[PDB]
Amino acid sequence: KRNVELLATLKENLERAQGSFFLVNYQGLPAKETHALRQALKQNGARLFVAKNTLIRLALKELGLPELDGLQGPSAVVFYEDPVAAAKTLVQFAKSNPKGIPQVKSGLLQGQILTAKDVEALAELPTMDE
Amino acid sequence: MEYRLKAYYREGEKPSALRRAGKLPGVMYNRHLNRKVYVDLVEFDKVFRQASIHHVIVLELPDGQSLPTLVRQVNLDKRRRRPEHVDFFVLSDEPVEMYVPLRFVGTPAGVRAGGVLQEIHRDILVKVSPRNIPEFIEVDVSGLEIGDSLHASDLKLPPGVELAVSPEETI
Amino acid sequence: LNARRGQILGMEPRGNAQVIRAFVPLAEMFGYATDLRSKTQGRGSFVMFFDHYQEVPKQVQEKLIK
Amino acid sequence: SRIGRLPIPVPKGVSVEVAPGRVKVKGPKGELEVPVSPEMRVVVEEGVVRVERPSDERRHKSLHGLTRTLIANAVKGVSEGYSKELLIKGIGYRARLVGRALELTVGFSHPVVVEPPEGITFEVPEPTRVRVSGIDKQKVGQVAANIRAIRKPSAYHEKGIYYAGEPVRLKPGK
Amino acid sequence: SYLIRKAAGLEKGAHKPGREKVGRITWEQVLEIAKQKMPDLNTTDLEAAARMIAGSARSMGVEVVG
Amino acid sequence: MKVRASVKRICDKCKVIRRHGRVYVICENPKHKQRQG
Amino acid sequence: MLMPRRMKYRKQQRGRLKGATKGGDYVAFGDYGLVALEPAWITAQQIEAARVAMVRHFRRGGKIFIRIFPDKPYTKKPLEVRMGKGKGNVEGYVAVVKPGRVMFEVAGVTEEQAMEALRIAGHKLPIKTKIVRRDAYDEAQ
RNA sequence: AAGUCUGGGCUAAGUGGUAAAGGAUGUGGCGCCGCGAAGACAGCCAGGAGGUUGGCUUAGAAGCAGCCAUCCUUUAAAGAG
Ligand SMILES: [Mg+2]
Ligand SMILES: [Mg+2]
Ligand SMILES: [Mg+2]
Ligand SMILES: [Mg+2]
Ligand SMILES: [Mg+2]
Ligand SMILES: [Mg+2]
Ligand SMILES: [Mg+2]
Ligand SMILES: [Mg+2]
Ligand SMILES: [Mg+2]
Ligand SMILES: [Mg+2]
Ligand SMILES: [Mg+2]
Ligand SMILES: [Mg+2]
Ligand SMILES: [Mg+2]
Ligand SMILES: [Mg+2]
Ligand SMILES: [Mg+2]
Ligand SMILES: [Mg+2]
Ligand SMILES: [Zn+2]
Repeated sequence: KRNVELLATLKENLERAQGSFFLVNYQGLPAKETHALRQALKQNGARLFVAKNTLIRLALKELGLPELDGLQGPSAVVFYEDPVAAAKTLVQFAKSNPKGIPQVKSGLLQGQILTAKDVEALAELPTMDE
Repeated sequence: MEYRLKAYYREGEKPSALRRAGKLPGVMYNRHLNRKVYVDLVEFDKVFRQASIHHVIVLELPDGQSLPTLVRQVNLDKRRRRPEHVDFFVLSDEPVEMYVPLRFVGTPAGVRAGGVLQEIHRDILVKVSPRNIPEFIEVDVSGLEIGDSLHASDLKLPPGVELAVSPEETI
Repeated sequence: LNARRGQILGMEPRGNAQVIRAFVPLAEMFGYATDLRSKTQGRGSFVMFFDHYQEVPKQVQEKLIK
Repeated sequence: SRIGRLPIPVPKGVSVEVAPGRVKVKGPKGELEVPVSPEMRVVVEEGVVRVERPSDERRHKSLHGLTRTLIANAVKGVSEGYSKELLIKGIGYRARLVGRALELTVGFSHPVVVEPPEGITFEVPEPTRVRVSGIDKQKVGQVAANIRAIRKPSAYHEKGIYYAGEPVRLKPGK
Repeated sequence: SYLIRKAAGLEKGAHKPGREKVGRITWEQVLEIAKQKMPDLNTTDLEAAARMIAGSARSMGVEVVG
Repeated sequence: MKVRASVKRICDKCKVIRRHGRVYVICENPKHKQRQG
Repeated sequence: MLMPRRMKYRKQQRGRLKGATKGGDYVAFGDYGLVALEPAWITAQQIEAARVAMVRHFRRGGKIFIRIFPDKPYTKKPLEVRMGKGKGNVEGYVAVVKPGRVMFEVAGVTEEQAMEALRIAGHKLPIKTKIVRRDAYDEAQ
């Protein structure tokens, strides 16, 4: 009860490797536009971290049971969580927030972000890479 | 590995009465004792379906006592396919004849071709001391066409053990 | 008959029995002599007369070029 | 998993009055009485009607779901109202309004004329779409059905009266 | 996988792949194939890109020498 | 309508219904309709 | 279909179907069984009808055990004759089966396959049956 | 002739008040697994994509005629269907 917990550790392990893991609503795109953001947040940082896409249920257990502020930006709605500090992001949120706010109607909008450890904000996070 | 099962005493209670009330009449014995008992049917089944006549069941008697036993015999009601009575053999330190599982550590060359490996022995009879009772007995089965086979004479036989069958016996 | 690049034209009863018409390319009609006896158990027949030529699909039209 | 316990929104301004074994739902578009088991409690709360049942026995569960929907349908009925659209398909087939009445030409010798029951309005926006509309939902569903039966969709051709959104499934002719 | 024909001893596969081998290739000769069609695929590796060609290997009947 | 003593689902779209004291199978596919009898 | 290679006697008294099985009441070979729920004379043709159905469902694969044998000769007088003038002629062989008897067993075959195949086999038999799987209880026997 | 007697329960067929293999979301009651507030089951808004028409075949069979093979990839996920 269940293999949802060999996924709690995944996003607890690879969230225990950050301080600036931001979160966005990665859904509405096809499979072309999927590998878009995917290889382009893999090419705007290090490693292979765009988002990890994992349950809003589990990810709020991880952000709660590792203290990490409880990134209460907006856990509701589709949530993929752009692990921006498992890469090397900075103004690479521009490399995302613009490539999404280009292809299709509102491609990959954001909702949560921790700045080093302190909470960022909504549109104060799209403007934090402009 | 070792299982517990609560057991109770009976005297004059009719088996059909016991059996009616979810209890399995039965008996425990060994060279030293012989006692009429009964265990709860559903509790026993849970256990026996793991134990079988292989592993040691231990009986928590009402008096506090705790006998380490093997199942020796289970009578079925032919018509209904259900246990009507059990024979519990109370283990001491003396050697004891018993049945020990065979696990066929391997995959067949005769199967995977166009075959079906009937394994005639799920286990094997074995003289052994109760403090030395195995779980497995391992069987090498790399090569076995349709149809070659082995005869238990070619069995690993742990320390403590002693085949209790004619080694001309097919497995 | 549609496995031999054929186009059905129609079917009418006969001696009961029953007949079928189709435009099958001759180039797919060798086996049909025996292939017919094989499906109707030596009870069906055929006739075969030329009608017209036409442009084969470009798959053979550029494969027969060899 | 439940329809009986679902609360029924009630628009400003439709009025649900309750009596024994009947609820009267009145709204902008008219009124309907809704018969109801003597065994369910219909409950009027604020801008909402609930239905309650006195047990978890089978017959009661059944009437529950049924009863809320019966009322929910009357509620919708007198505000939004209901309609259904039939599409007429096929080369010679056309619909027309003759006064209040609907005339179907659908390949018979005669034409078929259909009078609307009281509480039912027919529209023909084009000659190949008919629209049945009214407050009573099952009445609408029924008139719509009746109409369709005059010339049911063919099995082999896109031909006959069709429910809007009814898929055209066809088998091969010959 | 057009290229795998000009490197194993084959014009066609092996009829029933798996048990029957009609040619072979090494762990280095799967990586070279993994090279030419590496700008085509998806993953941008060579330990990943080659297991895609170590699988079009039994998609015909050629073992990969290891 | 098939009418038999054995009415069964014939395919995963088939549906066993009971109306007015009789068991029917009902389905997308009209061949699958059955009534017991 | 089965019958004795030879009999010490050609014809035999009908006898009686009382009782649960004398024996054969537990699985002894395969993994799955089919047990009789009622007493009956199962006939050689019936048994084979069951055998064959099983083999067809396995597409030759698997192993099947038949644990009853038709050793009892079934007699019948010619059509339309009267009573008397002696016992009729042997017209075939049956196996006497009483409830609890395991009649067939299957081995080396998936659980779904033993299931269907035993189900079907049943349908060829003129009695109620239940399918069973090997247990502790059979190994204890 | 004598209880429209008392208490618990079931049945909705007039079963009771004519029968079998067999069939069945009839009903009520047990038992045992599986999933579930780390959000299940039911609906519904996404996505279900790459190497790739997989190879061999056939006139063309490109996930889906048919023999075979059934690996890996980016993945939350996606069958050489
Ligand atoms: Mg059992
Ligand atoms: Mg039991
Ligand atoms: Mg209404
Ligand atoms: Mg009608
Ligand atoms: Mg349906
Ligand atoms: Mg007699
Ligand atoms: Mg015996
Ligand atoms: Mg007979
Ligand atoms: Mg004679
Ligand atoms: Mg006779
Ligand atoms: Mg039967
Ligand atoms: Mg009187
Ligand atoms: Mg009374
Ligand atoms: Mg009656
Ligand atoms: Mg009657
Ligand atoms: Mg029942
Ligand atoms: Zn169906």
